[PDB]
Amino acid sequence: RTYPVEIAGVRRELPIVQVGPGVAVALLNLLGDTELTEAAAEALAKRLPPEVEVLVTPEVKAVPLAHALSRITGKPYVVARKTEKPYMINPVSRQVLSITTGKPQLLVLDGADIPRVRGKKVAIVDDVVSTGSTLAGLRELIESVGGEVVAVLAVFTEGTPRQDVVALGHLP
Amino acid sequence: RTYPVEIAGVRRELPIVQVGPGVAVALLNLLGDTELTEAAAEALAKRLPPEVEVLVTPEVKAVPLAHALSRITGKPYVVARKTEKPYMINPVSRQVLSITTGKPQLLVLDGADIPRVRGKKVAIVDDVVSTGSTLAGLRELIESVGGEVVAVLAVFTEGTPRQDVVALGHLPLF
Amino acid sequence: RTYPVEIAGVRRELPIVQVGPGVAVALLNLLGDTELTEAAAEALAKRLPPEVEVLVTPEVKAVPLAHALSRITGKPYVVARKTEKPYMINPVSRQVLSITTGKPQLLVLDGADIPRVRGKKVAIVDDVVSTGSTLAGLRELIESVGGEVVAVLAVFTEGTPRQDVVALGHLPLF
Amino acid sequence: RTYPVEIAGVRRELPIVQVGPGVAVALLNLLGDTELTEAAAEALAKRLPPEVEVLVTPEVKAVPLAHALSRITGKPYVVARKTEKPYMINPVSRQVLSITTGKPQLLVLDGADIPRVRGKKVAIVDDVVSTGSTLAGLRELIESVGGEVVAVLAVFTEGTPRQDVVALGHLPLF
Amino acid sequence: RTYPVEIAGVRRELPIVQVGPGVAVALLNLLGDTELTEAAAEALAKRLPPEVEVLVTPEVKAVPLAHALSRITGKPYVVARKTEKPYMINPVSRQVLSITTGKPQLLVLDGADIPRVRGKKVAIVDDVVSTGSTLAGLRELIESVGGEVVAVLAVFTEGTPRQDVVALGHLPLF
Amino acid sequence: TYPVEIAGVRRELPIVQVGPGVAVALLNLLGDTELTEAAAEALAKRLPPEVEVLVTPEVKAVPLAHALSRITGKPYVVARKTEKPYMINPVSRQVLSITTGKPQLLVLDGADIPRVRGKKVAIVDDVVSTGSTLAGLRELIESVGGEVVAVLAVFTEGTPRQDVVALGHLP
Repeated sequence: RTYPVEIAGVRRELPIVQVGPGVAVALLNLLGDTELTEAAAEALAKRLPPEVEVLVTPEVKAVPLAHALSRITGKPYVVARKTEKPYMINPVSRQVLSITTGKPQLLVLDGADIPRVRGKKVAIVDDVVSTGSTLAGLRELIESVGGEVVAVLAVFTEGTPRQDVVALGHLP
Repeated sequence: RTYPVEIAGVRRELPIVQVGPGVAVALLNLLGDTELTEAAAEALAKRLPPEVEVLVTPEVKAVPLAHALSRITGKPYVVARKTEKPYMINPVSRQVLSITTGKPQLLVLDGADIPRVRGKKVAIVDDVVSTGSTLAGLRELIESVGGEVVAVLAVFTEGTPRQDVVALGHLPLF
Repeated sequence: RTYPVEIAGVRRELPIVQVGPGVAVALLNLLGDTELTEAAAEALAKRLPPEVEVLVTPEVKAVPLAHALSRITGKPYVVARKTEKPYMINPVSRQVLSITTGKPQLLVLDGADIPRVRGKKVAIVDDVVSTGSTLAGLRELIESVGGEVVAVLAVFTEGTPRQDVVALGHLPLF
Repeated sequence: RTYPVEIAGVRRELPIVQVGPGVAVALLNLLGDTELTEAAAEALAKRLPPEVEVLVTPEVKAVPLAHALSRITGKPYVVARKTEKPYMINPVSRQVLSITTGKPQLLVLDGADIPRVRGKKVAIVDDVVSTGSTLAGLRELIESVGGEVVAVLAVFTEGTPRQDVVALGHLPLF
Repeated sequence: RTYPVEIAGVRRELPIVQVGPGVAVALLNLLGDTELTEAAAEALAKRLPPEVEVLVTPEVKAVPLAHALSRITGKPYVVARKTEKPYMINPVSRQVLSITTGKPQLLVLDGADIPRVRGKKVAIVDDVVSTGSTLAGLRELIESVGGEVVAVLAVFTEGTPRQDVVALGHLPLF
Repeated sequence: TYPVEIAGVRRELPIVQVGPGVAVALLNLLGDTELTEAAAEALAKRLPPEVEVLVTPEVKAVPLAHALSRITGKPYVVARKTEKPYMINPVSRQVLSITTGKPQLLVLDGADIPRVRGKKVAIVDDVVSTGSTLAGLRELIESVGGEVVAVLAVFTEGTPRQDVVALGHLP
């Protein structure tokens, strides 16, 4: 049915979704929930290890997180995408860098974004850091681009990965 | 090379791509850019008709704007997508709405968002209204739901405003 | 996935649930939707003969259409229920009028609403006229009490009446 | 026998019953009574705090009250029920949220309705407030969603103020 | 000792019965007078103001008047009594409402009759409307319950009464 | 409770004991303009032409006898269960009485006595059960000067040893 969560005094009741069949897998949904998104951003900002330089987030529903967390902390963010995007082999998102992921997936940073991360202490930022699957792939992408991953932050964790995170909560 | 725009005292040199025959407009990418997004939203916030009750966009580079517009305006926002998104045919983002487009496109509202937009004075917000071949279909998805588009907002118009708009500048085609 | 419909101006995308193993629907309820209720009621009031003196609905969630139709038109409305609803074996209400249905169900008229029906010309009001498994029974309480049914009004139908229905539109399967 | 009252220029003599054993309670039934209903709605709409954005009621007999109040205030209403309601098992009225309440009851709030309560300042509307455990329960339900209760309305407070309702009259116990 | 009178062109000789010789009550009886009741009711029907929904008479000799008036006019009528009548504190004639009067009497609407009066435009019907206590008694009983008295119909008036009327003539006391 | 039919018109006349017992279903014609009109036109077929005048007792039978009187075109007369306003002063003539097993003690108002004395009479009522009034009334109509050729009604109740070729029956 539905799963209780609250972040910094904002209460919600997430719908349990099936990707893994039957289990208690809460759906997080920042796209269109401004009040959740800032309450997450305020609470995650104060966990942000001091002087960190650049935030990095993969596609879907963390860009309102990263923006709002970017706003609070005066620090840029970068959106890697789950695919190569319109106008990439072009002068507009010029020279995309790609790598795979174990469960077929393909994380990519715009070439225009590599100079904001290279040489920098990177904080990876995601709405949910789940199995630890795309995370390892993401980290090596950044480390092949120049970047030093210092801190990973999220709204929630889910299950038991090989990489540690800074979340408020945890979802089964 | 690199077109110079000024948006609420924000100089950004936006990179130029040719989608038509030779003609070329700069692509706003509001994703990496925390400063432009908040410049634009504060600007656009002043020009929202007070009687607007909810903001709408498509998923891509623009949702930084609708969020920033929602924060300052107090009014919620709703994100249409180019497809039924992963975890949309699942027991969760269920019963999605769908239409098609004359430009190569498709525009979906999630079923779980029809309960805002229903009977509501809607304002479309996008990063750039191009042809706005997307824009036509957005009004037909919104109106589908029971929605009442009373505004159409963007950081930029391009070519000219295809149906009735107010924005923050117009973009040429190099 | 969804079915568009409309009533005098008011268009809605209605989700396609399923009740049983075969068919789907289009789901309609008037409960938290004021505007569709209002637009339903005035439109149906144009199709009310003046000879109807009272309006009978069987449970929620048609009561907002019954409430509104009564107001615009001026004539009373009566809510039949699925059970002996309280406080109805007491000095307040007593002596409910039951009847079978099939579906496995009861249709009850409060004792104090036989006077609102007895001697009178009656219009059944409902949201959707599905089969009418909860309708011919309705008739045979109205008829028992004293009322004589001269009109079925629903927002919607599913095949065509079975028992003749003035309805604002029609709804397929899947 | 029966207890008199008047509500906003409408006179009624309302019957008595065993709610508690001896303590004999006035019965207020806005079902079927459009005039008492609509006279109440108008005189409670003037009392409404303007920053209330949505109305919520437990079951009938307040959906006449609440729809009416949606009409005249021009803002949505939502309807909790005593059970998960058909649409129940095949989820479209999906993922319903429940809370128990210690005078044997579920209050349940349909899943389609949480995008309407969430982030919204809310007012409860009842026909008759007394226990204050159903209402405290409803507060627990609303708050669950992301909602904020900022006001309680009713026709009649009864006994004495537990939670501080903004009523029209007030009832004794007989 | 007799009072001649012409009522809608029917001639009668009313007996003059003792209040006391001087103050001479001339009494009309309709119990058994088919020609007069029909004439009087056909004459008052052309005089019924057309917002009227229901007719209410006090107990006694006035019901052929009310009957004959409901029939040609096409709306119901109610008969208040002077005492508790058989089968009242039961599930039959459930829960009569009361009030006393000055001039020697008590007045009682059967509970099964308040649904036919509640929220309606009532016309009072009597054979002879006279002083005040009995009419004002019936007025307060009507409006207790939720009726609005919008007319007072009668064969005669008498004195020049405490309330205001449409009638076929007027009676002194000699 | 006990559902009925009177030439179309259907009703649920509700339960209350005068019997032990059982559960008796009151008619009151005072409520219902349609039923009365339905039972009066349906009782209007039954009348003999030998009837020239209708007589009742107080209860719920004056709407009936009125409508019946309207369509047949013959008078009706009402007798009263008890005393009425100013019944020893001039307006309301004096009793003829009988004391039944039922707690009852009945009267007529001889204002009407010229309308009966010499004419052929018929009784109408809303229920006939024990027939408490019946012989008494009939003796009052003897006492005056009229012959009772018939005892019409809406409803027979029980199995009245009287000839009440009615419209229907109740337990």
